Amino acid sequence: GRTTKVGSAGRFGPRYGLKIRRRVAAVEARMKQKHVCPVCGRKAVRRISTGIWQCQKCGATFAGGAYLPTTPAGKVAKRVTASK
Amino acid sequence: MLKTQRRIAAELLKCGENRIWIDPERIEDVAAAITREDIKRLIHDGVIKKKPIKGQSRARARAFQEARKKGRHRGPGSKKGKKTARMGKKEVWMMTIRALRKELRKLKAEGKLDAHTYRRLYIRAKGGQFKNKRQLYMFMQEHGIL
Amino acid sequence: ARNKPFAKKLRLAKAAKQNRRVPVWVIVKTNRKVITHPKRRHWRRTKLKE
Amino acid sequence: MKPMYRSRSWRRKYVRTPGGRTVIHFERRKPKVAHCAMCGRPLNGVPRGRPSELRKLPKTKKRPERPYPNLCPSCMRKVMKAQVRASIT
Amino acid sequence: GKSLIQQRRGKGTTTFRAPSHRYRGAVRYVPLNLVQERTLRGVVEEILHDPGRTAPVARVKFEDGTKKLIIAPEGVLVGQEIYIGPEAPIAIGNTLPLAKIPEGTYVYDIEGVPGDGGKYVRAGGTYALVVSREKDKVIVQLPSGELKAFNPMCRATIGVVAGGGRLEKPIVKAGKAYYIAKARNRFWPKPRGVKMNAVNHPHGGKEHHIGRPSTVSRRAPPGRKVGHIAARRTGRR
Amino acid sequence: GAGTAPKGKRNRTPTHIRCRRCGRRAFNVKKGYCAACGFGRSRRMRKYSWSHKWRKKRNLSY
RNA sequence: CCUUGUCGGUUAAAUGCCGACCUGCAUGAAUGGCGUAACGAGGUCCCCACUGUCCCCGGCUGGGGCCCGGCGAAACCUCUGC
RNA sequence: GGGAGUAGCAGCAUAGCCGGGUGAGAAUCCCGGCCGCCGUAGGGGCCAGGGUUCCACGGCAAUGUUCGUCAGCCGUGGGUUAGUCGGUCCUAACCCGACCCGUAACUCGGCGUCGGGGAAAGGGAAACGGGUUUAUAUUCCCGUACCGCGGUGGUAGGUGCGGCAACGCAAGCCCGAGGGGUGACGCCUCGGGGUAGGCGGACCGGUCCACAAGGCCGGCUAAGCGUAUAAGCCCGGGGAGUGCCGUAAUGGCGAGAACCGGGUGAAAGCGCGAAUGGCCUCCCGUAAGGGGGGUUCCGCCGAUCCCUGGGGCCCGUGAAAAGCCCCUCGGGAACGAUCCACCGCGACCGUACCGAGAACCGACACUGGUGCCCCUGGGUGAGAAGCCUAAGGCGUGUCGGGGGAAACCCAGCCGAGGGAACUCGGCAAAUUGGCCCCGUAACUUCGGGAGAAGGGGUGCCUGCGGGUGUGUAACCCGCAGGUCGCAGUGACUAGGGGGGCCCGACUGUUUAGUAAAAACACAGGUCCCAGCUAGCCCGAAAGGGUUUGUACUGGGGCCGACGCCUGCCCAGUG
RNA sequence: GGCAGGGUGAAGUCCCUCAACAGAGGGAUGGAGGCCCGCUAGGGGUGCUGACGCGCAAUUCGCUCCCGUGACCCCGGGCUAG
Ligand SMILES: [Zn+2]
Ligand SMILES: [Zn+2]
Ligand SMILES: [Zn+2]
Repeated sequence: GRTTKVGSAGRFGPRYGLKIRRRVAAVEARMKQKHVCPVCGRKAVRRISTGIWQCQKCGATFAGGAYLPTTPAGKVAKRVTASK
Repeated sequence: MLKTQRRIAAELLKCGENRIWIDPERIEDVAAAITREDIKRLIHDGVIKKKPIKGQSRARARAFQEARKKGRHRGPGSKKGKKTARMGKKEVWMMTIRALRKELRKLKAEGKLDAHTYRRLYIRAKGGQFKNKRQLYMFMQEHGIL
Repeated sequence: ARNKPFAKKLRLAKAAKQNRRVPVWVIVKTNRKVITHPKRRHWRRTKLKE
Repeated sequence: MKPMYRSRSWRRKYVRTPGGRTVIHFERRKPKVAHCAMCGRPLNGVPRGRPSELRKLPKTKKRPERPYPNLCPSCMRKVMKAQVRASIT
Repeated sequence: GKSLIQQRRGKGTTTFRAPSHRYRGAVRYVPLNLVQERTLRGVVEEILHDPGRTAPVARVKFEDGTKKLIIAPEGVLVGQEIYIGPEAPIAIGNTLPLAKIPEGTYVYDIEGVPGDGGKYVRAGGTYALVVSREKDKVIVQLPSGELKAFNPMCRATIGVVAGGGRLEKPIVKAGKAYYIAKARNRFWPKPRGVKMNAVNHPHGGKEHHIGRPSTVSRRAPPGRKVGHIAARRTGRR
Repeated sequence: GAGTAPKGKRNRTPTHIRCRRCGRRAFNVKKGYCAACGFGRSRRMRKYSWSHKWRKKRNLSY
């Protein structure tokens, strides 16, 4: 909001160093944005627990990644087994 | 030894042991009393009494509150806490915004506001523009809402 | 209120009764020989084995 | 205060007495409301209480008369409709 | 001398034992002697966090009524139907024998010998790839890179394990590591052997240095295997 | 330190209570056996040749 | 090690502190090397203020020490004692 | 025996005086008054532990750091009353036995299963108020209640209805089998409604004051039974986007908003319980006892107590089972309750007292420890701070008396002129200090540094104004004028600051009893073994730990946040 | 089972004015942290090299100093044995 460079890692203040603060901030920013649902198409999906994602509108609950709903290997497996 | 008498009298009179009074001219009659019945008789006859509670007055504090209401005792050398600790941060905002919203509904019910203008004013208030109803009304007047 | 077991209670009762001085007629009958015995116990000095 | 009442499962309450004592009374806590088996939404027409409280009620004051009283009405209607449509052939 | 931590762990004490009463039960498939040639159908009714697993688990209800836990694949939905058996389609979440799984498919939870319930490729974000089929063996590429042969009647499930990317984010604080270790009763915090006394470690002594090569033979006795055990090489590259 | 003050922590549950078989206060209440006679562990009595206590009880030489 | 090395700054006066020089008795790269904001009942040098720290010691307050009544031990002890 | 009629009976809570009494005997025991100490504990309640220390009468050889007529001491007799309180049920981590395996053997080591145990603060049927005893009471008595089992007699029902619906109803009995719910759960933060407690005014009845007004005391109502709204969820109608509705905040809507109506649903309040019951008070010979009175209204603050809903964080996900309510099936009988009224029965153990500067542990009537484990009125004030004070408790943190109290010591106050000349070293002491306004350097991982530094102001009285609010209710925020003092955060409370260098990144830990650190740990970096009947490990074996685990994993070493970097050598040892 | 009171103000959510190729500027909400002050309670033990040192005490007392929502403090039931 009112910070130039730090984001969610402004809770740290001075401590723990550049690399670590930057990485935490980036991971958390990409995680806390509302994602597209695979059942209804609306942007209403949030993380419940590590690996578990839920839509607020339709109530759809699915398993995914730790900090994002999808993974690269997951997309590849989907593509391949859609072929066969 | 009058400990027995004193303890029984306290339990009967629903008080403390140090608030019981025994007549110094009748200690021998009181020593002759070994039953709750006899202690009750002495209490009925006035040889053992309950002393009244003194009580702590509050008249000086009354006078202070009077003067503080009419404007004394509230200057800079009389304060010890931060202004935030004395007023509040969130409570002020709440009472402000609740007042504004109540007033806006009352107007829209009286008929003076249409829904579109009501909505835009609700949003301005939520955003923090006024800080009181006099400012709200000054804005409505400056504009053409009255 | 203080929650004792019954058997512990009975043992404490025996320890309580045990604790008194020699009777006077025993001293007389014995001609001042038996005048004290080995189990005078006071609750602040010597503790029992619960 | 006894240790059994230093335990925060007893919901203490202060009460003034006809003799002017102002004593503390202790009670156990109330269980929460019944929830639907499918959706986990709360149910209607089902009273809250401990077992002794529920045993001082008749049968028809404990649940609604309609069928499947363990389900919310939407889910109940789903079930009845599916039964119907499977009872066609 | 005195004992090492690795020797005290073998005794089986509370300081070292896993707290598995805290966990959800073990994860196994269904026995062959009850899924011989039936191709059972089930519905997913819950997805759960498991404290001893590193992967999320799913609760499947089968037709008879039996409920069971499975390791969840990336993408599986509550209310979805899965199939276990030989005539099950090739779809993320279904369990088939290796002889019925094409080449190029991504696979997890592979048995070592048929009927053993699942042994291989279980962690969050892992996957195996089917390489070759024959009539006597199926060759698979495991996440360590290694090629391994299985019996073609061994069962595996199709897809990727859920819970990947876990290590993309720093732990940051000592307290977070405290909680992460306490969850599975791992030895934490860890001491250094060079700052122990000589009675305690083969390293060890007041000048805080290893005074002999840290590479140790595969045939050394217990109490002496510390450092680099039977190392083929050491260093940067 | 290690002396007078830690002696105050002696109002917990006792290690040993009275024993049902032999009458001594030697029954370990967390483990469930007696440190003198073996009750709770042994159908037979605990008796060692290096010990003097049973000989004293029977007024025996060592 | 010679060592209070030499030059400069800080003082009326510097076996100290800081900065430079390099014959490094016997520095040096994960037995890590060089830096580093924030942090420290860590070690160390200086400036402002302050003071009985000192020049130079003085007067007051309570409790002991001293006399009176009562309870009443110990360490130590060859004999003695310019 | 000498030391010696000596030290100690001070320091952290310096407490007694006057009058009367008892008694052989009174600084030290009793009554009254004055003066004092504690007062988010030295007060109230109660575990473990102790075990009669509890009560009354009688005593003073010993104990009590003095005395003692006193006592937790001595003697003589007494005292603990339960269908509803706790234990007797359930499981947790864990333990044991049998079978089985091993051991030369065992009272030793294991073991899946079967069974049995395992919580006096976890889960878990049912009682409240008042009186009575020298000493027990939710246990005795009085009043008014509830639970379980078993009967008797009637009824609802079997064989009945109202609502579009959400739903509302007395809405059949016995035995068995499934299913659902509840039990049943973490940390942080916020709103709404209530209560205990407190405060202000009026009235009554009393009391303290030359008067005087004014101050102070009392002004009460349990379980149980009956009675309904709030949030939230829901049902009907209705039919929306250059948008409309709402919150402290996040939010909501053709996957059906606004708006009309409704249903279910807490803590509470109200009525009955219930009155010469409890409290206050007013007259008479005072033993029994006697007699008559009052028991009323508004308003404010309110929790750390109770209920109810929202939001946020986890590479971390925060018990289980008994028991209890509901539904559907299967098998039986023709009857018959989860409704009303009545009647009987309800075994065993604990229950006294302390709960700590004297009832526990420390050899003691020990400034330690166990337990600060649960709770606490008024004023100033941000405050459970410190200071004063009510209630309650104490004058026993158990020796006193003299003294214009010699030196000297312990703990404190002031000090002219100088201002670190003292000393290894500014050790110790001093200085600053609360709130409001102004203003704020280098350097920086851009978050900080920072309350940087530095400067002004602050009392009382008289009047004006603002915010929320229905309010001359209550809380909070500004202005002007007059006036006193050496001094207005006037006591209490309450930072001294700045600039260089070395080490360690930081919060954290350490040698109980001479070392708190530059030593340890830490996030992070990098190397090694291992595809599971593995790798590493315990053991005499049987068996076992990592493992309810499977390379984003498990084990083994070294460096130690972050930034810039990490050169050459495989002859030697491995 | 527990931790008075106060401060600072991270993400998230926005409002207004002037403009819109780009942007510029002013106001709020919200309540994170191994954050800050704090003899709240509790926990610890830096210095005086203070009192005591046949002690109140076989490791205590006082003044001063440190932590105080956390890798925190404490309790009942269990486990590891030379
Ligand atoms: Zn969706
Ligand atoms: Zn439902
Ligand atoms: Zn025995």
